[PDB]
Amino acid sequence: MNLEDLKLLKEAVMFTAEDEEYIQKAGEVLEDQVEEILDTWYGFVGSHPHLLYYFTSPDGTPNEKYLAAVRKRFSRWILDTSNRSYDQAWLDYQYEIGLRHHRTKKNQTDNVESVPNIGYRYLVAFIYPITATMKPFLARKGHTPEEVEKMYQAWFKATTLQVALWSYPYVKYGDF
Amino acid sequence: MNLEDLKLLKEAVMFTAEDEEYIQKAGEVLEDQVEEILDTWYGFVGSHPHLLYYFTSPDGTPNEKYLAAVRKRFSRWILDTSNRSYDQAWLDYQYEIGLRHHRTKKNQTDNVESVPNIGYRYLVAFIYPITATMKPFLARKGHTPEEVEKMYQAWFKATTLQVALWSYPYVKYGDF
Ligand code: HEM
Ligand code: HEM
Repeated sequence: MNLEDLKLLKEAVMFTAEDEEYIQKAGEVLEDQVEEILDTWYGFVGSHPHLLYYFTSPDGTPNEKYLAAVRKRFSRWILDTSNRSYDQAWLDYQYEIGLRHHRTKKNQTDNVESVPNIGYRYLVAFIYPITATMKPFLARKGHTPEEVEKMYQAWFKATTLQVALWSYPYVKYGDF
Repeated sequence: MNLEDLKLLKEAVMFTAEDEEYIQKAGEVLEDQVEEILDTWYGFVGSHPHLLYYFTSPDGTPNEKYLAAVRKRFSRWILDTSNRSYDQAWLDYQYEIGLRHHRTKKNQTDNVESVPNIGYRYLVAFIYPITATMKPFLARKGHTPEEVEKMYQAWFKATTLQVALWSYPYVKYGDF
């Protein structure tokens, strides 16, 4: 996609200049608390065997080196999402994040042997737990509940926007 | 999909028996305000030419009979989502709703001529506006702010859960 297509997708998730201010604020509050955000996030993935599965070795046990490498890139993604203006380099990388969940690129970044593809049903599903994970963190620090709501809404839009972008390599050609 | 697989998907959106109580409450609140919801929902769609596009005749003008027919089924959907328990018949219908946004069955239920396919990027994107539309209505029936937030979160889960199920015909065979 280019920036014209992005503008149309942003309109569909109701993402505006107001959300670019509040996603920067969310980022500020989240970057503060990244270590326990990560513990929360991997604790949810880790508590369901059918989810933890996508990180496992052939023998069905978690590949700890894979989990470690991914945790680092997840923590970087929290900051990337929080910036003032999504540009073409950002868009190009969103494609890359989707290719990495999909069989096209999964397991190549870390050079691991793991399951070949993340079922698309779960990438969509994960919009919810991603927003649910951040919510209590956004509510910490020192902000009003009205500011907290706008940060949370901003976060929800950005996550939805991104997953829709990540879905490209999964979708039958011409149906995206 | 069978009910075993729906259970795993419900786990991925954090949908539990607690969400079953509050989705029913959310449905109670929403159905008594349905006509207002529908006008709000179709004002959003109708206000963006690139979204209104999906309801238009080849000559570019909105098919009014198409819009009227879809609006009645969308109305049933608000109620169907608030069921006690999602059963096999419910699951089978979700496949159908997905087929109908997709080129597979689009335009066939109302026997209309319109654009052949809704691009998948927007089905994911609409998770946000769907939840954003419902939110002020859930606060309008004299429930505690705690129950309002619980109804809102359950709506968000059920919406995310359904779109994931509707993705099936759009996803490359074997990657779902
Ligand atoms: C809302 C949905 C999701 C978000 C926001 C998210 C976030 C991310 C991020 C930021 C990365 C690193 C991308 C990079 O290389 O820079 C990643 C990779 C990864 N995620 Fe997700 N993720 C989502 C869905 C899922 C699901 C459903 C699973 C299943 C457990 C999963 C498991 C993985 C795995 C195994 C990788 C490594 C892929 C590889 O080998 O490169 N993710 N995710
Ligand atoms: C969260 C996302 C969405 C939800 C919850 C939703 C809801 C629904 C429902 C309940 C129906 C009727 C299903 C039935 O036949 O019983 C429907 C059909 C339809 N929707 Fe959506 N929708 C979504 C995404 C979209 C998008 C992005 C568009 C683009 C404008 C759209 C436009 C249409 C059209 C044109 C139909 C008629 C399809 C046909 O010819 O049968 N929907 N939708």
